[PDB]
Amino acid sequence: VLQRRDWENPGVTQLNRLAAHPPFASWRNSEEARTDRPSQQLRSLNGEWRFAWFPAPEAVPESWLECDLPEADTVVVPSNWQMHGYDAPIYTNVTYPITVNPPFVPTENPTGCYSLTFNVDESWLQEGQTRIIFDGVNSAFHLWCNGRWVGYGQDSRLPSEFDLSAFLRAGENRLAVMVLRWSDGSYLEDQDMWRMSGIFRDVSLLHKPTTQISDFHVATRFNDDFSRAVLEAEVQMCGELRDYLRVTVSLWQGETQVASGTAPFGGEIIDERGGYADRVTLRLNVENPKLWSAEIPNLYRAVVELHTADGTLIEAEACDVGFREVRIENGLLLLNGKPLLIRGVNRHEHHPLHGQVMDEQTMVQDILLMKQNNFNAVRCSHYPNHPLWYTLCDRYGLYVVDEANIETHGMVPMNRLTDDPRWLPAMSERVTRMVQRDRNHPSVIIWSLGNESGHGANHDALYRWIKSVDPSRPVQYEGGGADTTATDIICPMYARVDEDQPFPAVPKWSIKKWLSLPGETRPLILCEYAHAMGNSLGGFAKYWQAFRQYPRLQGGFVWDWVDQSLIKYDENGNPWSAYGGDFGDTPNDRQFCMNGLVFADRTPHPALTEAKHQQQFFQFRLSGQTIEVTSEYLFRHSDNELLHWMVALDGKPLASGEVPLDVAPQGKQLIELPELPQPESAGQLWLTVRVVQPNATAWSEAGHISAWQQWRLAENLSVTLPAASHAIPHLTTSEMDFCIELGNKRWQFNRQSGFLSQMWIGDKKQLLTPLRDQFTRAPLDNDIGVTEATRIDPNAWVERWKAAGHYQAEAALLQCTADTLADAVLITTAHAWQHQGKTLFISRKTYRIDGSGQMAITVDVEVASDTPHPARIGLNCQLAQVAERVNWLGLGPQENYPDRLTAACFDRWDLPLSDMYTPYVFPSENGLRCGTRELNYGPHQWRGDFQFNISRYSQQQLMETSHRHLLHAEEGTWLNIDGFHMGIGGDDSWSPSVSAEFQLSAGRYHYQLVWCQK
Amino acid sequence: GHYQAEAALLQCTADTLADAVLITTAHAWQHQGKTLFISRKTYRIDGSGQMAITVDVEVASDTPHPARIGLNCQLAQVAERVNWLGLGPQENYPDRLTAACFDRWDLPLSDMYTPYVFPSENGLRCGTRELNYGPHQWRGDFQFNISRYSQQQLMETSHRHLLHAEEGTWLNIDGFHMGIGGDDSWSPSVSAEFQLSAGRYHYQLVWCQK
Ligand SMILES: CC(C)S[C@@H]1O[C@H](CO)[C@H](O)[C@H](O)[C@H]1O
Ligand SMILES: [Mg+2]
Ligand SMILES: [Mg+2]
Ligand code: NA
Ligand code: NA
Ligand code: NA
Ligand code: NA
Repeated sequence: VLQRRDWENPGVTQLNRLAAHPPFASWRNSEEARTDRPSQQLRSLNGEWRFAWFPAPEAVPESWLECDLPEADTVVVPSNWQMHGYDAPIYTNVTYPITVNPPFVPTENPTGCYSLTFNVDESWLQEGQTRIIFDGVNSAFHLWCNGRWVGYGQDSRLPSEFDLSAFLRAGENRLAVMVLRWSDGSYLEDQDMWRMSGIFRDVSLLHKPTTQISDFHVATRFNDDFSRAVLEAEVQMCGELRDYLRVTVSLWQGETQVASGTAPFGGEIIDERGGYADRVTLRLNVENPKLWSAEIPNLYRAVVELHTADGTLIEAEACDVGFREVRIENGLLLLNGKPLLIRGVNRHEHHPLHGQVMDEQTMVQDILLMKQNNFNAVRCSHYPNHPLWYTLCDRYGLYVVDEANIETHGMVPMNRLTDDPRWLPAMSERVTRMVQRDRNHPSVIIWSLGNESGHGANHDALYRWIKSVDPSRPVQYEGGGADTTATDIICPMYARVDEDQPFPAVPKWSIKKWLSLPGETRPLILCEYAHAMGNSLGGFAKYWQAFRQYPRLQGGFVWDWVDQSLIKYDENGNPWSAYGGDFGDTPNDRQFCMNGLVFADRTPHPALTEAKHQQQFFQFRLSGQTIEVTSEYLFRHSDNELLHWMVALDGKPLASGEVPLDVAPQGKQLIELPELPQPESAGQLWLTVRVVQPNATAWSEAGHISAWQQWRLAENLSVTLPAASHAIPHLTTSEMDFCIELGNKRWQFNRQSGFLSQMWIGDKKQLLTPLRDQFTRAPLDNDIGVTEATRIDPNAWVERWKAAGHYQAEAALLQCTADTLADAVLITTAHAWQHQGKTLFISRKTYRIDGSGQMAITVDVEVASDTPHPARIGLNCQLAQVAERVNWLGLGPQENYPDRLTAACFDRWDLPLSDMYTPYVFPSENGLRCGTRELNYGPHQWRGDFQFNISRYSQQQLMETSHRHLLHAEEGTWLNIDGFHMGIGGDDSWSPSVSAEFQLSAGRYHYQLVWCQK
Repeated sequence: GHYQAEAALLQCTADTLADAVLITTAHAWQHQGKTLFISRKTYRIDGSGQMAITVDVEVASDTPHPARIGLNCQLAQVAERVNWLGLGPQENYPDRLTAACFDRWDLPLSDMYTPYVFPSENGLRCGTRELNYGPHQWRGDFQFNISRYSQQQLMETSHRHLLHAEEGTWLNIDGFHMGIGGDDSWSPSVSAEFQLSAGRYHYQLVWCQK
């Protein structure tokens, strides 16, 4: 066993492991099978096991086989032993966490010894078969029962089952499991995620009778209009064949039995030697089947009864059946004859406290949030999931891409193993045993051959295997250029909408271009797009405009759902979010483990609302007073929807109403708005519509908003000249300052710096740091990319800004004058920002302080055309006051940026100061709000047309601090007011991704602000 | 009412600074009670004889995007040559300027007019940083056309041969000019990125004599 290193042999992936099959429970009562109640024949060993850690399997004491080690501790199972602290979890993206020397792994190979002492009743051993099921063991294990070696298993993400019948005794038994962290299986498990280990999914014991249902497959086929279906059920048995044996497959809609078939064993002739005597195929007619989709997840219950002709039950198995057809026709992916639009997300199995152990609550939380945010699909990135996931997807309604546990990203080249026939056996089992397990789940609509393993001949073989075995689902795979002979769907990752990326051998064409390449006919659905790392999803709207305009652009899966951050604790025992390198793990890929739409605790990032808005199922158009509503449902009518509409003048409500929605799938409804009264006062009328769900569903609460849109209506421009003031501001001059006085107010301009350095209301300072131009931002993850101090990526935005001296450019004064006017004082300034003799930016300003106390600031900036376009053009200052609330007229309520503001609505928003900061785990520029006409904070009011963020954290602190938990609130409030701000990008996070129309390239910029007190 | 809108003065003030005079104006263009455009300008005249013009325009969001945002006047001078640092030498528009090259161009006045058989706005040059004509020089970042025909005559005249040189020279200087389109000529064809929809517009000029 130590002799024979099976964990270093890709030719050995298991020993004595039983055949894979769909979920079993071996009910002995038909009614219990029908209702899906617990089964007495299926026991959970999810309790406290004994555990001990060793640096290598050579260090495991032989005594551990027969007896418990006193050194061992008592730990919860399922678990990852890294989450218990026995050794460290490693975060690496591409580079393998071990030396690349297949089939070999390190001699120092962390070994987890699990054991359990448990009871078996005599009744389980008198007759029949007792098997143990390990749903998940990472990454390879040897199993012993009562001292005796049972078997061995690889593949971390599929159940391993072993017959214990001959090993057990009635009463006290002991299981011993030696789990190896590293194996030859690790070479095929190089997914971009925390590398962990252990018995991390359910362990169970299953009792089956000797004469048993050993396998069953459910197929549903349809006539052209889906008014007729045949359910075909192939059922296999093990045990001794007998003439009196029968199978009954019955189909149920709730408590109504809809169809039933009974036959003895003995299939039709197959070839010259006969048929399968151990198999039967039952076929049931179903008239006007209720069809399954993510829109309406209609399910039936199939009960599979093995019994005698006279009617004694032997055992029953069961599954949920969803009637649906998935096919590709004329280059379109069809579900029930209708072209899908995939509103998808990739989802890793990750919990911040429990690692890679999944639980029902977290699973359900995820589904609810997904459906609540207009997602209809999920990709199992990048392995078969916990078996309950598929059940939940079946029941709530989500389309699933089921993906084999094969990723060889770190090989050179990427297909070095997948093109090697010696690795085909190992690969084949990871595909075959997934299909055998999951093939009865209606939620699974597409099979995937794995991820980032290049394109090798093994892919082509395994592609064809699934096509033979299961014609009911398309097979996709992205490796080796996303349009190879091993995929039914063009499935690129991070291909852009309009921009080609012509990498040699594996180009990523513009998705619109890819579709029409000579000879290309297939549908395109991105397996990964819109990399949601930190402040991201810039340009998301561009994808959806394209998905909606192009039939064959059928959507994609966002990368990804949830940040893979883990909880650590400080000296005060306070929790914080950790990423790569925070466990002494090295090499690592730092914050790249965090790419989620939600935080690890399932709190949303601002990007989620942008995804919800773009993935809406109702589209809107306005013509005069008529709203046109178009449904993008393919199957359901809008029978739990009403349209609320509201017209407001600069945030002030003027009229509202509601109209029920009554839209056929793909249909249109016209809504004529009543005559709206004219406003007296100036300003812009805005129309906002919202789709509300009056009733609760299985996935949402009463009053849930599923869609919205906004339009500008009439605008009445202000022509009224403000009331003339009788006071006139007084200018006081010193060598160091221009001071302006008006009533209880004072303004101070430093003549050496050229900036407003202080402001007084009554006697009190308003500024802690003078008002100064700013052209930089604390860099986003998209700005940073894959650059490092030891290995600069000169193409990354941050590195371009640094090398050009944007971050260390010092303001030099060119002009500072003061003129007294009739009813105002005018300060005129000019500055140059230079780096090593090169003039980067020029800023020319006037400040006009009139008798009404208002300060008008006009700013005109020049940006050298050959310097990298700047992150922002605006001002910043540190205010002295900390106020409770922030009130603004502009886009909100949530964080929004120029290329991620479609979700935001224009209105009057009022939030606590803390909501104006986004707690990204890796800190950066954040909390900006665009299209803002008025900002209110304490006694201050700023007016104009600007973008702003406001918080207790300076841009400097944000860029200097690598974790949110190390941030400290600074004195006062940092205000950044921008005339212009660069896009955030996110098409990917390892190359510049900000689109040209969102780069600040205009050369000359102008903005104006009015600063006053209310 | 774009063609018949009349200016209504909102503000006209003068200020003496240390080495300059500043004129501040604001106008509203209106049609039937509706305000289409607001123009706020400053004119800063210094000791060097330069007049700096700042222009800030508001366009009502429910009025159709205007063809241009600029200034015009009829100059008394008739000069032989037009000299400019900008895109040329030929007529060019925002959606048709890729062929034009940035350089120093010098043409006879009649080359700054394009004799389309059916007369319309014509002879614009974009991306112009400096324009010279007779005793005048304009600097900034603007589009212009210059000819002996007013926009009014061009629009009222159906055939090129019926046009007559007006007294002096008509100068149109635009901070912004709408695309010309052409995908077809029977439905609107100016693409959205070339429509003047920004709502608020800024441009600046310096008028002087060399
Ligand atoms: C060139 C590398 C950045 S590969 C890139 O890394 C990402 C990091 O989140 C994801 O894992 C993507 O799937 C992968 O293609
Ligand atoms: Mg092996
Ligand atoms: Mg990878
Ligand atoms: Na489409
Ligand atoms: Na990642
Ligand atoms: Na930082
Ligand atoms: Na004409």
